[PDB]
Amino acid sequence: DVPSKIGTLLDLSATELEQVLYFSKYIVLDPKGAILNGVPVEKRQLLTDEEYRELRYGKQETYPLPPGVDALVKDGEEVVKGQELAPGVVSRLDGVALYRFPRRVRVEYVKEPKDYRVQPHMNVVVPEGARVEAGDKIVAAIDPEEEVIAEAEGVVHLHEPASILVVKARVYPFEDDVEVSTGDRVAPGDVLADGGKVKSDVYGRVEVDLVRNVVRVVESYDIDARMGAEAIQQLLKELDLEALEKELLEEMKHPSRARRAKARKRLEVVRAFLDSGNRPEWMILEAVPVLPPDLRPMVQVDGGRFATSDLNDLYRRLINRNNRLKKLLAQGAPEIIIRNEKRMLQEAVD
Amino acid sequence: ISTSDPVRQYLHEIGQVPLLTLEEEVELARKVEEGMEAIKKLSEITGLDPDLIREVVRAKILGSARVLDPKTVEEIDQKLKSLPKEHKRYLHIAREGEAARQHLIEANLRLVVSIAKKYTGRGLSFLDLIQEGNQGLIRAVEKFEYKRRFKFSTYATWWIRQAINRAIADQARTIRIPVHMVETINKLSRTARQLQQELGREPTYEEIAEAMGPGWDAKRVEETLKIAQEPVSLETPIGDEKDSFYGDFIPDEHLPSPVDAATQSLLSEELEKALSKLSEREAMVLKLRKGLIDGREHTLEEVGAFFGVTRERIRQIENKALRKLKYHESRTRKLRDFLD
DNA sequence: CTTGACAAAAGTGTTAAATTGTGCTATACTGGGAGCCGTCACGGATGC
DNA sequence: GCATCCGTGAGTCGAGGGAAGCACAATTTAACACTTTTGTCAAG
Repeated sequence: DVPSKIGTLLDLSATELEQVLYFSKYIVLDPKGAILNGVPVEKRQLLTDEEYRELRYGKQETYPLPPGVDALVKDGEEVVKGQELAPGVVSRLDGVALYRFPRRVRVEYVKEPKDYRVQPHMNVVVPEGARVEAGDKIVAAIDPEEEVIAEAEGVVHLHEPASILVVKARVYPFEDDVEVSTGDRVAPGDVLADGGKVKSDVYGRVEVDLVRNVVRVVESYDIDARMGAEAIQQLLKELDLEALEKELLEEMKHPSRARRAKARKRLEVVRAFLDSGNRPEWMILEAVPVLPPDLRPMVQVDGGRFATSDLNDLYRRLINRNNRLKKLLAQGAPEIIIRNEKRMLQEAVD
Repeated sequence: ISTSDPVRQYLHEIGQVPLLTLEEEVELARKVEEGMEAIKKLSEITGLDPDLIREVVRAKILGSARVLDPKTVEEIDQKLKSLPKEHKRYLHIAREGEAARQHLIEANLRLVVSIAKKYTGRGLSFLDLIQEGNQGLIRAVEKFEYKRRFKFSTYATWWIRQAINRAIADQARTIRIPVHMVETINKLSRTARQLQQELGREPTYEEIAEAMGPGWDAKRVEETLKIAQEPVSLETPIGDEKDSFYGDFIPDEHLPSPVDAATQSLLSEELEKALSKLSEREAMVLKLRKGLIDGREHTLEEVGAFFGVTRERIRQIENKALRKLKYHESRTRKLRDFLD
């Protein structure tokens, strides 16, 4: 209903309100010291999906190498933007480059460049440049008959990567048990492993790699940004109507006429909310009222056929979407599915 | 892409996840299986409920962006991290497995859209079918096994189609019909269509019943067709102007009409006047036995407990007072019209 | 106004039968489809 | 200065209009011998 009352109170345009409500852009509630393109992120800032993903999970990219060719970069080496990874491909961001699926392992026995072939159903269980004693496993497989072991002592070298993963992160070697786990979030100065010998030097998401037995912290911020009507409800709950009224009164003395008109409209809305005793966050529904069924009847006509109103269909759609959203949340569904279901719930309420 | 088109926006959102190669798919499935096994071992060792540990791992993986309160999640996480290296290894495996499960589910939304696009027009919208297929895809990821060397789409299509069909059977009708009955209705419609195209005319119930098989007659087919009748909207327009609707021609036959209330009041008044001629106690006996005071009929023993008299005398006095009322009605005929 | 039976209409347990709800199916399959101008004309309001 | 979005446009009447299976576990219903209470009829 133009002009939007929620947008008037929150100082969001109609386009911004629609984008936030229907899960098109995120809105920030706590930046947690997030820096976007060298510029600190501020509250009430709109983030697109890509910007939110970059700030929340970091930067990474996978380059698929052509079959047969061998990468010029080793596993666990730092690369810069524009550097050539394989003879035919070049990276686009600086970071640690990791072998995704090495197709061949070239172990060097001491008495001997014996090679072993890796297939899609086989996985490497040892890091690159590792000393392997006679008998230790090298490549694991579903069938033990094709499983690769070591004839004698040697050094395991990985070659022929299927693809290179370049991730902007920090790698920390460790020797003892790690104090953190995969998926946790760390800050500078937090302990990682070895009883404080290794500590995080930058924000990010922490993951432990037992194959390479190192701790990788992907550079990302624990930014608080949300979409939909829950973020708008949070903004309206955090609103201080007294302070907003005082600021609007102070801005009402601006020489510009358009500024005074905008201040007057916003202040009229604020005065209405203050005098009425209503709360702004009441404009977002947490419980949807249900009309009495006699006003939305399902009657039987003289012929035995049933006649029902469209409100029953709208209520049924709303209930189906709400129950399915509850089930999806209980199942830990991914963010895309949950976002789609929340958007459908909003559209059904509308 | 389009802010106003939900389907386009969903397709754009799912198009940002690259499709999984065979190696990536196998790695993710293996990681999910290893994570589930690690959760089982962690539950066996720490003695906690496997479901509780899986919920804690999932909450940690999904982060704080999701609304068991967070304090017990943190306590359980600290307890798991208090284990030695040989067990924190299984905790890490569980975390990686949960992350791999999330990645694997996120990468198969194109498959569910492709499956769901063939179920449109059967009572559910496109996006509802997509979300139900997403539920089926989650179940398929839960039950998928990579040891069999089959591709994920082969086993996931079964579950996605199952979920979509179950959702259509459960949510496509205003008056819900059980799944077995929905299957019966669909089979009956298929049989009717086949007979209609083979005979070059609309089949009667006898042919349809014969083609359905044993245990089917024309009566059962007619009852099933009557059951399969969807309710009609009360706001469906009648005429060419569309100003008039169905609900404008359906009388309300629940609330009594003014005539009915008036004749009920008249009958009550005349009955009260008729009971005046009776004795003080006999009128009370009849008004209690017939439920004219408390609203509900009493029994002879209950009226006796009220009056201290046995049941036989109560039935005798009620019969005598009823005979007296019949005599007065015969001598006056002021109560026969209300009998209809 | 009372017992002293007693036919019966009602209420009470289990059980076999329909009836209904739920899980599962392993070659591989991975971004929709109906759109479509006598687009209705015209003030009022917002907002760039 | 223009661009976009939104809400508005007589009344009464009638007339006809009206992907699927399959297996199995729960659950509900029907039915069925039995105990009842609930009416009755018989005289005291």
